Amino acid sequence: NNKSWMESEFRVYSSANNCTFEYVSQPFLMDLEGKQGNFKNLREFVFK
Amino acid sequence: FDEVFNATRFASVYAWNRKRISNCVADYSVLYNLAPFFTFKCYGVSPTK
Repeated sequence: NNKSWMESEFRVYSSANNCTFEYVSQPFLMDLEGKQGNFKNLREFVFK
Repeated sequence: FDEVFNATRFASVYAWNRKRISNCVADYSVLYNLAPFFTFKCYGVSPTK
C-alpha cells in the first residue's frame, strides 16, 4: 500500500462512463500467508 | 427502496436520476395500502399480483 494517503493502485483505468451492476462482498481470496513460509498457494479458478 | 423516491430533493425534470435495485425482497403491497400511493394502474401485470 502507498504511504500516507489512499494508494494510487487504480491506475489500470482512469475514466468510467456509464454503470449497470455493482457487487461488493468479502474478498475472493481467503488464502493468507501470515502463518509461515515454506508453503505456496495452489489457487485454481474456472471462469464460465 | 425509500431513498430513491422518498428523500430530500427529487431529480431534475430534464435530468432524471437512475437508481439500481437488486438483491431485495421488495414488497409493493405496502404502497398499495398507502393512501399516498393510490395511483397504481398496471398496464399488463395484475396490480395486486
